[PDB]
Amino acid sequence: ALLRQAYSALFRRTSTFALTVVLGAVLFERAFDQGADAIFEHLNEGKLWKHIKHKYEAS
Amino acid sequence: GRLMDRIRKWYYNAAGFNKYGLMRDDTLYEDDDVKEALKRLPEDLYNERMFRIKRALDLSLKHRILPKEQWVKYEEDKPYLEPYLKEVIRERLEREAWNKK
Amino acid sequence: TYAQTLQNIPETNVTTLDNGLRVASEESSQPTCTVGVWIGAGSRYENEKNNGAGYFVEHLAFKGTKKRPCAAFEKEVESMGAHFNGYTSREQTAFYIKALSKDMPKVVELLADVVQNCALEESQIEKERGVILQELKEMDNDMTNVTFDYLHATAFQGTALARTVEGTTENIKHLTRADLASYIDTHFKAPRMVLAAAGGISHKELVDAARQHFSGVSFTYKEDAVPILPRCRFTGSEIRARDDALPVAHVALAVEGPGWADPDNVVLHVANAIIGRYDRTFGGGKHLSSRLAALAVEHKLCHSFQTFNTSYSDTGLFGFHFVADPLSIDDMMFCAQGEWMRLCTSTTESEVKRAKNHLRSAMVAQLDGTTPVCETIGSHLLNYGRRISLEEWDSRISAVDARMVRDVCSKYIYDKCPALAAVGPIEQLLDYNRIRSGMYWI
Amino acid sequence: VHNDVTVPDFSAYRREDVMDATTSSQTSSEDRKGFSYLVTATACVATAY
Amino acid sequence: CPGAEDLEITKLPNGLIIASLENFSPASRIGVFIKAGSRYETTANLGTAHLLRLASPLTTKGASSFRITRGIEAVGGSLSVYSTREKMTYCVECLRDHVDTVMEYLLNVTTAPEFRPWEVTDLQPQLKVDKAVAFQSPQVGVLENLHAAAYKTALANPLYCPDYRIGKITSEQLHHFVQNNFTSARMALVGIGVKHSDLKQVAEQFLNIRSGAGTSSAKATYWGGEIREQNGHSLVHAAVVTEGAAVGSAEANAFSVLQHVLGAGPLIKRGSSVTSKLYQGVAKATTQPFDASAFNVNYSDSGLFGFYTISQAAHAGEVIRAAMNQLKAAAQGGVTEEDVTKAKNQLKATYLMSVETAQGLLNEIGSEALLSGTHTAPSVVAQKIDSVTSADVVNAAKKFVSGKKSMAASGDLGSTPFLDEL
Amino acid sequence: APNIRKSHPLLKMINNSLIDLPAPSNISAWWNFGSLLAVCLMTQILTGLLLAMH
Ligand code: HEM
Repeated sequence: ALLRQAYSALFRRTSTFALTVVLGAVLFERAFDQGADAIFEHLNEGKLWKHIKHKYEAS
Repeated sequence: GRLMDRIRKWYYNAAGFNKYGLMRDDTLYEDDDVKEALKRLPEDLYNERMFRIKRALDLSLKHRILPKEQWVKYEEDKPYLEPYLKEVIRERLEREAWNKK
Repeated sequence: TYAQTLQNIPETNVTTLDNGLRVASEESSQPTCTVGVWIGAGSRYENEKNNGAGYFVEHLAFKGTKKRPCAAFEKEVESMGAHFNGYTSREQTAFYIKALSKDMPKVVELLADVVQNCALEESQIEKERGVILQELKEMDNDMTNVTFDYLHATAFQGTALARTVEGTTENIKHLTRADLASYIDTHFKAPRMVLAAAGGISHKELVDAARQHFSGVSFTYKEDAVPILPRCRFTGSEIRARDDALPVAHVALAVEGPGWADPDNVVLHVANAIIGRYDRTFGGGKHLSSRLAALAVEHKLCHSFQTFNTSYSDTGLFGFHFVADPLSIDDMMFCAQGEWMRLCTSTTESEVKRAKNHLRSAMVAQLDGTTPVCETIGSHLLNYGRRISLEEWDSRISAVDARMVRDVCSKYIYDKCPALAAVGPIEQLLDYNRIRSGMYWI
Repeated sequence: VHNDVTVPDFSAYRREDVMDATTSSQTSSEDRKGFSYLVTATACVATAY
Repeated sequence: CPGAEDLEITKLPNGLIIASLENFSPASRIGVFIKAGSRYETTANLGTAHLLRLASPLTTKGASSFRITRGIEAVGGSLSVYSTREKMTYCVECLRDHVDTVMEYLLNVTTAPEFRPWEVTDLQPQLKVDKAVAFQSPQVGVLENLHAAAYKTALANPLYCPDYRIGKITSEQLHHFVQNNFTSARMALVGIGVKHSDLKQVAEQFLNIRSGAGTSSAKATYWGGEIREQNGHSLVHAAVVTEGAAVGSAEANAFSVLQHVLGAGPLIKRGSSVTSKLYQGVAKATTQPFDASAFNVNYSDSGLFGFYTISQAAHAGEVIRAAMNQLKAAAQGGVTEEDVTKAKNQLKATYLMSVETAQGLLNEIGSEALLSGTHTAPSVVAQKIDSVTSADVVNAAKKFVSGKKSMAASGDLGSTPFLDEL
Repeated sequence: APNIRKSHPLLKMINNSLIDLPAPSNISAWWNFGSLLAVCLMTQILTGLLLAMH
């Protein structure tokens, strides 16, 4: 049972609850960003400079 | 020899709170201990201390002092609160130490 | 010396009768003594339609038997200088007698005649009806009670334990010679009874008297079956009975307890001893060791307060009750909860060491006389399955250390949703939410 | 009298687990709190972001 | 290994008494019994006794108000003062291994008090409370007033400081009261669960306020008046008595029995008392709920005896009257040779059970070692109780019907009768 | 005072106007705008300062 494990482990002791919120915000960010950019970019294929870039890059 | 006595009597006259008719103990800052102590003073000693002070305040507002004749004299200064004050502190130090125990 | 006085205490003899009943006793030098039957029956065993029977019965247990009506029965008891008393709780009824060690056997007969052959005179029932009805109206003015019942009423809402030992008003007004009869026949049975004796009596001469008046042997196996009770469910909630016209307010708060069996009850008690109790006439005043009592004095938080660890077969209530003026309820509750939280987080060895000595003197204090010693035996067997000597207890108590108290209290107190009972001018104490949040962070 | 008072029926509102008046609510306890606390802790992470 | 000890009872040169009895209980219970109380108070220092009782936790020359409580608590111990109008008892309980410790304070509280003005003044408003909780039981209201109407002095003095004197008692009144009454020859150091040798070693090489009888209680005169208190209560309490027997007076064993013959305190939960003539007789007379019993007090130089009735305000007349005829009818050979037989046991019984309590035992051992200096064996008191003739009893009943009565009643006295109407 | 929330000259302010503050049990959503307005204000002032800096 995860909810119980989570409760006793994380959410019970107010100190670890905050500790979870911190580490948890860290992971959440990293992933929420990646996914969203991924969504946004995919939604605009070949329209971004990131895309057309290759056509003029090369010394 | 009498060095400490000379000094004490000196500093006493140096401070000059007697010029206001205050006793040494009348000038103590009222911290927590002093506060309890005063509460234990006998009705009279307390009223006498009260007037003494209010007297000294009215002097300070007027920017005056007592005439030389009325100044409290080093050896006639009655340390009325110190006996009490020391007890208050004793009691506390006891309680204090006992609770760490 | 302590260490030994604990051993030289005469052991408690226990021998069961082939009919299910158990006989037990602690023999002393005492010329006088006490003996009675501790029945494992209560209001918990009652259903919703017979709520109060065990009490209506407690009332007729002395108004005569079949072998001897009222006048005779009473006369016979008084005239030998014996004191016949008893009671009835949620999970325990008991009828015991205080007499000279001599009458020991003629007493056992009496006890027996009471449980087995209660007259239940149709005419005595119509009287005990108006009588109970008054006791309900008198007890209705004892806030402390109106409060613990209300506590249970919500603590174990929707179950048996949520019931008053006196029962409803309808049940009092309608219970029949029948149900009463029934209740006795259904509950007052040997396998669920203990004949405890304390004083100057010979286990022998006692065990025999039982054999003689406690006959009725069982045929089937179901008669030897001690029925297990359907579990009572605890519920974090609150009931607030407001009447600003009351002088002072009552507040009782509690979490669910383990139940007789669980060894933690010991720790729990040590804990309760740390928080202790208080009332405006405690002379220690501002110097009392109990922090809650101290603040109570410093800030005039309450008229009185008490910690309690009410145990039951399979559950329990662990909490506190305070009586206070309408305008200090809040600070009081606040400081109290605080102390609880202090328990789960920072208890010192200094506190426990003392709490232990208080508990030790507390347990010994519960064996000051034949009645109290008999009560302990009657209940020990019935609840613990035997008797636990002061020597045993003392071991279990010296085992507790701060670290132990914190873990146990955290286990039962920390972050739990409690049951709350408030009666009177309770406007200042408020919000279950706020009280709930008081269940965590020292 | 107070003996005639009874705590109403909260079936309409009780959670699944603490609905049976004969089952220790203490077992589903850590479950019911762990959930709500999870929501909160989540809201905190969402906010922290 | 331990067995059966024997109750020693030494007495030093200064007349101080020591009464030890080892019973190998896992807990000791020491106490200091003293001849003091409201009885030695004068119009000048009333209530000073009461306060002295509450003043037990104040700083002593040896232990601080602080250490006295934290110290006795540190060892799961207790400390308390109980007192009559003529006796005071300072006792402390504790596990065996903590006797010596709990003793320091007991010793200090009773012999070396400091009664510091502030401590005292801070305490005084407490008499206001301790007294209010007590007066919650009307049972105690009629009794204060009874002793007043029944006397003119000593015992006529209230047990609880009168109102006007709250806050007016001095640290001096205390000391003087302590210097004058708490003197070696008026004190006894009893004690259960201890070896006599130690309790002795302590008493001598430790106690200081010495030798003497100090103040002498004024002989207790008898007034014979009636005090009435109209207060609205649905319940009227009444106590009609007459001079009883003194402590010791052989004439006491008589009333004690006449007491149990008239009935004194139910023995069956929610039951009617048939062995109680008074109860039974009053029951025939009234209709609604009530209670009536045999009241008996035995004081140094005096005593009280009569009945006490709690009844509804309306049926107060019939109840107190019935209570009377039932006392006269017994003052006229209305006592069976058997009633005397049944009572004789109930008394022997009651007596015996009274000593199961560590408090009860210590109180028995004490009272004797104080108002005598000896321990009357349990079989001696028995021989003394049953050696009471069917006459002695009927006679006691007469002394009541004949003597000058003094009543005391508090409730809606509207329908209650005046002493001169009985 | 026992808890430093009601005794402190400032925490007593935060507390006696946003924590132990007595509020009707039924005030609806149309009662949320007071705080929004407040918040709203604190935000304008913040964004504004940031802009005034350029
Ligand atoms: C009561 C709060 C405020 C209100 C109602 C408010 C409103 C406005 C409005 C209507 C404008 C024009 C915005 C546009 O459409 O371009 C503006 C501009 C500006 N405000 Fe505020 N303002 C507030 C507070 C502040 C404060 C406290 C500062 C900084 C001390 C500030 C600094 C500025 C600056 C620098 C501009 C010019 C930049 C721009 O045009 O956006 N404002 N403000």
